[PDB]
Amino acid sequence: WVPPEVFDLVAEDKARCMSEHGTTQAQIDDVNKGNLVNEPSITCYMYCLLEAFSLVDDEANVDEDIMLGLLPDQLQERAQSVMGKCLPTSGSDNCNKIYNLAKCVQESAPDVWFVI
Ligand SMILES: CCCCNS(=O)(=O)c1ccccc1
Ligand code: NA
Repeated sequence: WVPPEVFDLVAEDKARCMSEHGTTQAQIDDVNKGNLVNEPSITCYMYCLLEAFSLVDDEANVDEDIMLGLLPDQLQERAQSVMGKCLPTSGSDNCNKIYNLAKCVQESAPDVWFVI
């Protein structure tokens, strides 16, 4: 559901976050197909990009209002619903907190969790 207008705003941060964490495009494709494992090269990439968009703080606490405001109008109720279930985040470190969030979301509402 991501508009075009994100992808070029995000390009620099996507490239940086991939480089920093060893992330491949194939891993991103895999998450978008609902396949995610607790591998830092992908979990830290998701934290990296959330942080770039100001959607998480230094301990992976989610700014739910900012997150909702980037979703299309017809995804927002369902997104707010799943986030009521899946927040607050918890885990061993920032990457594992986002792994746990992604898992919770994909199990409960699997149109919501898309990774650029
Ligand atoms: C709800 C999905 C969050 C994880 N994906 S994302 O960081 O690429 C992103 C995509 C679109 C809007 C905001 C963040
Ligand atoms: Na890894």
